[PDB]
Amino acid sequence: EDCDFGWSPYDQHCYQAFNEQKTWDEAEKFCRAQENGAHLASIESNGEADFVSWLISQKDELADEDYVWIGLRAQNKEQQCSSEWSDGSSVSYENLIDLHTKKCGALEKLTGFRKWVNYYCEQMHAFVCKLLPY
Amino acid sequence: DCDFGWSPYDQHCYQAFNEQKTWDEAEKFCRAQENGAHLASIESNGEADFVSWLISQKDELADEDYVWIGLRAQNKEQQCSSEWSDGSSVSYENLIDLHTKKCGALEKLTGFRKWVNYYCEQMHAFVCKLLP
Amino acid sequence: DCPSGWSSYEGHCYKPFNEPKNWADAERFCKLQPKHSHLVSFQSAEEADFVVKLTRPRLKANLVWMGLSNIWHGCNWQWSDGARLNYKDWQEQSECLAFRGVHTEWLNMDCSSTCSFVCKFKA
Amino acid sequence: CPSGWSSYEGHCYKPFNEPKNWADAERFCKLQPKHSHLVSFQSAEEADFVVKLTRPRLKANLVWMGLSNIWHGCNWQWSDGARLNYKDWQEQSECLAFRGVHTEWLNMDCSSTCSFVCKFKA
Repeated sequence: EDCDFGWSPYDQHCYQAFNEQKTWDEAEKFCRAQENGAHLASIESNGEADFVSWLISQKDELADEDYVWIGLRAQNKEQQCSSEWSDGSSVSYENLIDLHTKKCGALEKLTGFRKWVNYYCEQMHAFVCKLLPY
Repeated sequence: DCDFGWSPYDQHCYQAFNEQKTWDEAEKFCRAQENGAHLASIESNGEADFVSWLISQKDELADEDYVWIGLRAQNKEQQCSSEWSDGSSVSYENLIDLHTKKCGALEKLTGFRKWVNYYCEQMHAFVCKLLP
Repeated sequence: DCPSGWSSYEGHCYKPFNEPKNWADAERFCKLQPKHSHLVSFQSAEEADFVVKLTRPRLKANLVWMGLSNIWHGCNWQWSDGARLNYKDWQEQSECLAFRGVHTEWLNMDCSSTCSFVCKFKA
Repeated sequence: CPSGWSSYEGHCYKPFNEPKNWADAERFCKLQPKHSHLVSFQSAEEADFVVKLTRPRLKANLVWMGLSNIWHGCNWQWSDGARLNYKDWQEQSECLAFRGVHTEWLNMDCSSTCSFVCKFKA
């Protein structure tokens, strides 16, 4: 218990927003290396959504960031998640060769860092860690 | 029957591509071939040998040290030991400067037969397999 | 065989349309055809090549809808910390897939974007 | 903690500079007077303590921690959905180590020889 220096308490968890810009995977790895093993933040209520938005808004160094990673991650292995065409046939052939994975979740400046959006996992952005201290 | 550029073996068609791509991009490229191929699965010694030969006959691959096949770890964790030798669960871990090895490749040193796990984002030739 | 203004490939008929429409309106336009049709689906590279040969002359570099919609729903989104995903607050947007009348490669687009399209039915 | 072992948060630790492979190190820890195991890290603060402990005598030697065969149990599957009946893996196992001056983990062959630290609960 007790949030360490640099971490902010909300309910039973500790949180910190980092302006280090990292891919989704690197950000999750970095959080797991903090304290007793944090993760990218999960958001489980309206009050926690408010809190995380406020926390990002408190970070002066995050002034010009457009996206901030949180811990939403698609588990489907497909690169696009519609497995049937509108005509009812199954998807086999795909031509995704020019595109990049969009299977990571973020908060976005455009909408006040509240609504979740999906974005490109390999892009480097600020992020927020959430810890249950113990 | 196989289409031009592909080689038949036991009811499937195979092609080695020399374009170096990450495991994910290689798989995406296979899906864009023909009626939707995939990275090769290897289901027998005879298939293991044929794919080795297929690789050996691609003159463009002479400087190539790894070739992607379709083996992919499904566990979400960056390393797959969930318990310490003392029985305690892993939560904290410091994998910041380490890249994970969650994709399967064939390797020149072992004659492109034995499977080795390797770093998914490394760029290498690859082999696609389909049913025609 | 195929009606006038449509083109034949392996038992199906195809027709490009220039009128820009959003995904839902485009798919509905194909569905209102005398033979009920759908936005184009691709089952092979050779099929995609044929279709771009159709689109190239009049659709040119325009975006062209294909029959895949809301591609980010159904991804089995979960939290990295294993928390239950009960509370939800996603932005209300969806993406659909398109190609360029010149090239077969797919592109993600907001479903409310207006694009050209190609309809397809089985003869 | 007993003589030669160092205390941290209710546990006891001791570094060893004698190079061993992962399995032999783990065995050695088990065979000490108080049955111990290769060190496990439950927080960054614990990793910092251990590195303070290792730095003096182990130095920049690689030091084993208690994570072994890290690429087994990954649920390997084929991208085309074929059954993974036939197996043709290279026989190699990896285990995790840290440098005796930094807390960053490194994957090593389990048959490489490293220094190590043992740990038990007091």
